[PDB]
Order: sequence, then structure tokens, then C-alpha cells
Amino acid sequence: VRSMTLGNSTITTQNVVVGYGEWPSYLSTAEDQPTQPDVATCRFYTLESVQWEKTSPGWWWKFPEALKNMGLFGQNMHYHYLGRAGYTIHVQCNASKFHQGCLLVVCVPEAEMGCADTDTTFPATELTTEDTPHVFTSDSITGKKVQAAVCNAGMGVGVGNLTIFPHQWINLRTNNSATIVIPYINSVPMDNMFRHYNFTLMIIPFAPLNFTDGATAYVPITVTIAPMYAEYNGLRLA
Amino acid sequence: VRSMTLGNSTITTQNVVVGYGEWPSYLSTAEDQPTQPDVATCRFYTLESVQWEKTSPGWWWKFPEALKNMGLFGQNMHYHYLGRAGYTIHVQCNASKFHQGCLLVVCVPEAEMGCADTDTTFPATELTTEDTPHVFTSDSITGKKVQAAVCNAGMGVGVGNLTIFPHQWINLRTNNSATIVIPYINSVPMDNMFRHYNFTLMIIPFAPLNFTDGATAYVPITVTIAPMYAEYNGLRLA
Amino acid sequence: VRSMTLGNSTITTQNVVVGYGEWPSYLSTAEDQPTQPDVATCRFYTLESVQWEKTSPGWWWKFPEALKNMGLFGQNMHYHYLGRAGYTIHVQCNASKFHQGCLLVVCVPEAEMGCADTDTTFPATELTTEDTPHVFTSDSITGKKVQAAVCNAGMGVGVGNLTIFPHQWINLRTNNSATIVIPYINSVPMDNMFRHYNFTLMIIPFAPLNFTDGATAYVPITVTIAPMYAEYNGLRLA
Amino acid sequence: QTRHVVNFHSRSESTIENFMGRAACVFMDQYKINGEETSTDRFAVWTINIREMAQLRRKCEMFTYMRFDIEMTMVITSCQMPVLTHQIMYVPPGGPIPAKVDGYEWQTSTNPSVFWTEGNAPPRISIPFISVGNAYSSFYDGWSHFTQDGTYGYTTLNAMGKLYIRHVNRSSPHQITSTIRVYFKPKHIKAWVPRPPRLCPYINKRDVNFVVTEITDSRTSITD
Amino acid sequence: FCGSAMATGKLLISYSPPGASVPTSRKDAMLGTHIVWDIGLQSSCVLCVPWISQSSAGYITCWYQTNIVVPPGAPTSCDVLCFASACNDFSVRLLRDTPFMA
Repeated sequence: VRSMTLGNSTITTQNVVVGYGEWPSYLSTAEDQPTQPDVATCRFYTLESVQWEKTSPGWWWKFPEALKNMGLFGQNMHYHYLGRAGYTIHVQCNASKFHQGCLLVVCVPEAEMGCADTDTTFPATELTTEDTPHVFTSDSITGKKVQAAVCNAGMGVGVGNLTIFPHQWINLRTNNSATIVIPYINSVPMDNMFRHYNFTLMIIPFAPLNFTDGATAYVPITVTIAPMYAEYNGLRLA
Repeated sequence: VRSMTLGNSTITTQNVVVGYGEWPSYLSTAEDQPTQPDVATCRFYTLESVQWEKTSPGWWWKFPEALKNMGLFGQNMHYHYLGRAGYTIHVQCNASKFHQGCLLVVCVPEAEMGCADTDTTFPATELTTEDTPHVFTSDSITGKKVQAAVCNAGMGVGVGNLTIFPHQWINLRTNNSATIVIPYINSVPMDNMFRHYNFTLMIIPFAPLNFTDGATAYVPITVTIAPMYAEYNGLRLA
Repeated sequence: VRSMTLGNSTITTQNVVVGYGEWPSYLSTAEDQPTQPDVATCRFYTLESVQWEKTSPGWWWKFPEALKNMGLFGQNMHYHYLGRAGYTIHVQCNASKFHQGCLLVVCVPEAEMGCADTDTTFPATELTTEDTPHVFTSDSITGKKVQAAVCNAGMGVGVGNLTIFPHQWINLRTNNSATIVIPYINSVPMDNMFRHYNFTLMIIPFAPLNFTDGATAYVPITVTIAPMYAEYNGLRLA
Repeated sequence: QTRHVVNFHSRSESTIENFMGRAACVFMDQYKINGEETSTDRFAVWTINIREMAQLRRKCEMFTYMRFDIEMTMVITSCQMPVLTHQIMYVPPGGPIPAKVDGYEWQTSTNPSVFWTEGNAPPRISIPFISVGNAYSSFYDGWSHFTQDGTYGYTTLNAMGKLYIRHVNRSSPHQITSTIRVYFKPKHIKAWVPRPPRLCPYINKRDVNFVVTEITDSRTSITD
Repeated sequence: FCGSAMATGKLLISYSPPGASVPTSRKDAMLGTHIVWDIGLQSSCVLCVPWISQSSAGYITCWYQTNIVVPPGAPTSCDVLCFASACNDFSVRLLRDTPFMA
């Protein structure tokens, strides 16, 4: 049991999957100069806990803008139009000892998702609802929204071989916590934080939750994101 | 000509009256821990320029809360209920060579002012209108407001011997700029920034402005305040 | 105040813009041998003073032949058919302290100017009137003469970005004098001084002259040219 | 489009040789093969100058003086037989010109010419710095004839030559109409005395005459 | 500043970052990046604007901090010229044909 703290946010934790073997880092010019906030930004932003029932198909969050209303990090998105960060993501499950199940906690950089009825697009409020997660579905759906059927998560790939990305299994038999560090994968050193979704944290239950008639009918999944090494553009003159 | 800069605010200047021979400084306990902002706060906050005509009797500003809507310093007043600062105050006049006059730029710590018709009080919006200055008057006035007649500036003292405080004369014959450094005079190390007015910058024309029928009918007085060594209370746990 | 003298010509001066970073110099053959006059030629040739009113659009002189009637330099042009020189050009303005304005003093090598109504040429006495300057115009003009509208000075370029050449600003707020040294820019080492105009000294008022109803209604601009390192062909046998 | 982080540090594409040294088509012309034994429509001319098309002309007027080798490659087509052979005769500034397709000038030993037969790679002919002076002058504020005579602005130093092009085939059963596209390219180029860019549109190909144009596009107020 | 040698005033030159909105008032321009340029002391104020590229940009607004104070002899209305160049070094990659020529 390790009680990590960052700024004015302390969580209680219980091995880290460093995404692509790299730890996030700063970009290191007088023509373009970055600003490193360091202060705040790095604290833990615990999202709303998500109840995992027997019939839950999955969830996804789209970052960096899932934190668009989260404190100073969600406020520096409105004043600077360029930025980058690292996003240590803790995922606890705090189930009991009689609950069973298994989760895939994967990050999927550049998850370009497909519309539900092709030949058209979706109204841009179907990919993300800032803090709250869009759930997947168990079967196919229609309408101007994301094709959120599992087995074809968002991208038209098999959902089983989604393990190629930075992932972590949460088997309630053994463990309950996951932690992933995603060192800002992008093709340009800095990009706008409202246009571009750098990665898509999606939690997918492979083995479904099961229990008997006495336990609690759900298992709350707690998501915590710490934006590390966040740096922005400069606002001062040179 | 010295072009001072602080943060993202540069002014152009042309000798400093250090108030009471002391330069502002920090307070240096785990029972009460101060937070030092340093970032921003120290930049120059230029107030609105004030036109000085032949019939102007004077002005006053009440600090620290004259800066209550000025950026991060005016926003840290709402989140921390204790603080202290130093307030380097530049006062230019940028008149011409044919204008004549003289100003008393004095700071007057703890200027408790008197009501216009005694036996009653004033509605607390008569001492200060944040950024804009309350003018003095040339004669006596009545009503539930501050007795703002010069010769009895606010406190019932003679206005001529108001030179005991940190002051600077601006004689348009010789100079145009004044600068005063006021190292947080108070009886408690930290105090609330909305209840207590630590000092009262009042600019009083002793020799009146004069000119001929071709010059501009006024002389704009520019006031610039830099809150130095501002520190606040702690918001984190211990 | 420096009182320069050259030969039998003394002027009174008050930083030099060396054109293209080079100081004029001599050409260093028995098949062609230059003659270096040195004597006279180098003295100051003050042109007629030019009155600059509120509505003056500009002026231009075309050298080397603007000095075609100026003493020995204007007489060696008739006896030698090849030559080269350097032309230190002083431009005073001797305005008052209450006048305001700004001049662009630029030299523009190879200023090929355009006719006013195209499809035809001009009668060759429209480019130059030896000593006296051809003024620009404020708007477009017609007739067989030079299109002398400012904003398209002579060459069909923007008049604002005429600063690429050896230039000097004369802001009456700060300074009054300009001096430019133009080290004989040409594609052949020596050329005839009546066919080819090596450069075009043009003085263009960007900010117009302004004053009140008591000052003098003009500001006389004084132009002074010193032909430096003038050398000619040989007249003797070998 | 969107504003991206254009992060790099390079000015190799802004040098003079990487700015001017680009091949551009400067001369299309038709020339027949047969008929009209005394005609001017059986060969091409194109006096070589930089003031050909306004896109290239604008770049040469960034600079007052410049010197450069030229390396042109023709691209010759045909319409309507045997296999055709062409002749691209470059005459120097001091050189005799043909008056007809069968003139004797075509046989001058001092006029270099390429004999390109159809089907091969395009013919390439390179010409050094010909000029008498030390650079080609884009602008010449002066008069060709002494004492301020006619012909303003035209110096004889920036003369580059001419380019006479014909079929070498004497005749044909039917009519063949060939089209040539000369690709001019400056090479080993140096440039002196920078100069502000052209603002007004071009009027004529031998002068600098212009119509007074506005400085920039106008907007509504000074503050919008 | 191309005014008189006796005219004196202050101008507030504010810079907005490429994402930010323009200041609608003088106070809101003072709270951002600015330089209170005293005309009576120096007559030429130099900026250096970074983050200028294409492949939604900044703003250089200017405000009356004070009016132009002028003696009875000098004129009341003045002019300000502006200039522009590359500040330290400039990067530029892909050559094309200019749009201006037709």
C-alpha cells in the first residue's frame, strides 16, 4: 500500500505499464518558446466512478479533452492553443473477494472511430461527453453516432487483439489496480487540445462480472488521470 | 531613460522614495504556512489615466483593494483571506514644458477618513470605487459620504504637513515621475485584503495647474502599481 | 558639431549610412589607364535649398549628371567620356523644435522610371533638370512625362518598402541630418556620365509636415554632394 | 487547414540558386515544314531575354545585377511520313540571322546548333555568361544613344542572343506542324543589389511602364 | 512616432496570443501582454512577435493610455509609422508561385 500524493491530491494505491517503453518528457528556440506550468496540472483528477454490472459492454474516454473542465488543466486548454502531456492513468476496481471478472484497460492512440450508419458523419458530441464515458453496445446500432459495438470497438478492428497498445489486465481474481503512462504520441511536437484527441482510454470487460444474490449488483471502476510534463506555448513577447 | 519590465508588463521610466527606509520582504511555522505566488502578481498594473485640470483638488486610491479587479492579484484576493504586499507605485505626469504645477504624492498608511456630516457613517462605497479615484473637494460638503475637503484631506489633519509620510513632490518645472515603495505597514503579519485598507495613495495639487490658451486643458496623471513580495496563506493540508 | 571641410568648401554638420557596407575606392593596365583628379572634384557641392510645405509629395535628383553644371566635376564630364565616383550626400533640414515630420532619404541605384501614359516614351528632359529636383505628385498624372505619383515612386514598386536601398530617416522629433555614401554601383567599371544615371536620390515625406499658425510655412531641405574617388579615362598617349 | 507547429530551421531553399534556378517554359511557337518557300512561318526566333513571362520576370527584378549561365532544353512535338530531324541554332549577340528557312546563315560555323532527331531525349544546349559587362542588368536607368536620344532603358550589355529553330528536312508529302517549348533555366547564378518587389501589373515586355496601383487591399476601418 | 519634439503622451501596445480574443477595452489589454510606450522619453518602441507560421494569429492593438499633451506652439495631431522585418532568424521551406501576378 503506497499513498501517492501530487500537489493537493492524495490517492491510495496497491506494476506500471510504461507506454512504449518511454517516460513522458519535455520537448527539449527563441522563435517559439514553450511555457511549463508544473504548478498544479500534475495533481490527480479523479473522474466519476463507473458502475460495472453484469451487462456492461465497456466504456471509452477521449483525452486530452476529457479533462476540459478539470481545474487548471481544463482552464489552460482555453488560454493556450498548443500543448502536450503524459497522463498517468490509475484504474482501480475495489470489488470484493466473491466477485469475478476481467477488464482490458487500453489506451489506443489515435482511435479514429466509425459512424453507425455509414455514408454520413456524427455530430461531434457523440465521441465525447467530457467527464462522462460513452459506453459501448453489445450489438450493432444505427443513427448518426459512433458504431459502439464491441468486437469492433470503434475502429473496425477485432476487439480481442486490441492488446497491441499500452494495456493492462484487471483480473479481479488477482489484482484490482492498473496504471498506464502514455508519453504523448503525436506526429507534431505540439497540437491543439480541442481539435485532436491524442488517445482513447477504453475499458472493455472480456470476462463478464458475476456474483450471487447477496453481493452488490455492481463494481465501481475508479479512473484517475495525472497530466505529467504538461507544457504549452508562450504568451509573452520575445 | 530606463525601460523596466516585470513579467509581461513593460513601462518606460525616467529617484525612489523607499518608504520608512525599508524594502518589502517576506515574512521569514508548520501550524500556519504562507504561499508565495511570485508568478504574475509582480507585474505592472497601470490604472486609468487621470486628467488634471486647473480646478482639480486631488484624488485618492485605497489599496490593497484598489487592485481587486486587476488580474491574478485581484483574483488571489478572493481565494486567500490573508495576504501582504509591497506596492511599488510609479506616478508619471507627462505634461509639456509650458505647463506649470506641483503635486504631493503621498501614501498615508491607515488613513481613517471622517464622514461629511458627523453623528453618522458612510455606506462603504464612498471610500473606494476600486480602480477609479475618489476626488477631493475644494470646500466642505454634506451627506453620508467622506468629508473630502482639502486642507483637511480625510483625517482632520492639516494637508500641508502631510509630508511626514512616504512622499514625493512632482514639480513640473523639474521632474515628472515619482516612485514610492511601501513595505507593508501593519500591526499583524497578515490581514484580510477586503476589510483593511493598508494605505491610501492620495495625490494632492499644491500649486495649481496653469497654462495659456493654446496648450491642452489638462495633464494626464498615470498611476502604476507593482505588488512586490506578495504572499498569502496556505490552502494545502499539513 | 563637426565642421567638415573639403578643398575650398566647408559645411557645418551635427551617423553615416555607408551604402552596402562598402566605402568608395579606386579601380585598382597600360591598354586603358585611368586619370585620378583628386584636386577639386571632392569639394562640397551644395544644391539649391528645397522648401518642404505641408503638401509636398517628394523630390528626386538623378546623379551623376545632377552635378553636370557644378564646377570642375561638371566640366570633367564634358572632357572625359568615362568616369566613376562615390557621392557623399548630406541632407540637412534645419527645422524648428515645434515642426514635426519625417523624411525617407534613399538613393535607389538604377531607378528606371515609367512613363505617365504607357505605350509611349518621355522626352528625356522629364527625368532630370540638372540642379533642380523633379517633384513627385500626390495622384496619377497623364502626358509624356514620368509617372511621378507617390505610392508608386517611379518604378512601379510600393513606396513604403523602398527601405531596401541605402536609406536614412530624418525624423524632426529626433534628428535633422542624413548622410549616405554610395560606392559606385554599376556592372561595368567605368561608364559614360551623360547616358547613364547611376542612382536616384529621392527624398519622400512619409509623415507630412505640420505646424501652427505662427511658424514658418515651410522647412528648407539642404542637399550637399561630395564626389569622392572620382576617376576618369586617360587622355595621354601610351 | 489548421495552424500546426511548423518546427524546423532551414534557409537552404531561400538561397539565390535555389530561388532562380528553376526551369520554366518561356517560348511556345509553331513552324511548318513545307510550302511558301519565302515565308516567316517555317522557323522560330525568340530573342533570349528575361522579360518573357511576368512570373519569371518578377523574380529577376528582385535584384538589380545578376550573372548566370543559361541551360535551356527544348521540347519539340509534331502534328500533321519519315523520321524528323530538327535544328536549334543559337546565334550569339554578334551573329548573322536567317531571313528565310533556306538562308545561308544556317550554315555559319560560329553559330552553334543542335540537330535533334525525333524520338530521343530532348535536346539540351547550354550558354555561358555572354555579356560584355560583369553582370546582366535587370534595370538600366539610361539611354542607349548618347545625348539623351531615343530608346530609354535598353542597354546592349544584357543581350543574350537568339534561338533560330527549323526542320532540316527539305520537304514532306503532307503538312507537318511542329511545336517547340523552350525551357529556360538560370545556372550558377549570382545576384547583387536587392530591390523591392514589383507592385503594379506589367504593361509591355520592353519597358517598365505601369498603371498606378493601390498599395494593399483595402479594409473597412483602421481597427477592424 | 513622427510627431513634434514637444508632444508628450503614452500609448499602450498590447499583444494577443494566436488563440486569444482581442481586448475590447483598455483595461483588458493592460491585463494581458503590453508595453506602456512613453512617447516623450523614447520615440521608437520595438517588439518581437513569436509563433508566426503557416503551412487565427496574433494581434497588435494600440491604446490611448494618455492623450497627447502639447504646448501652445506645437500642433495637436501627430502620426505614427510602423515597420516590420524578421526578428532574429526566419525559417522557410516550400517554394511556390506568387498569387499577386496574374
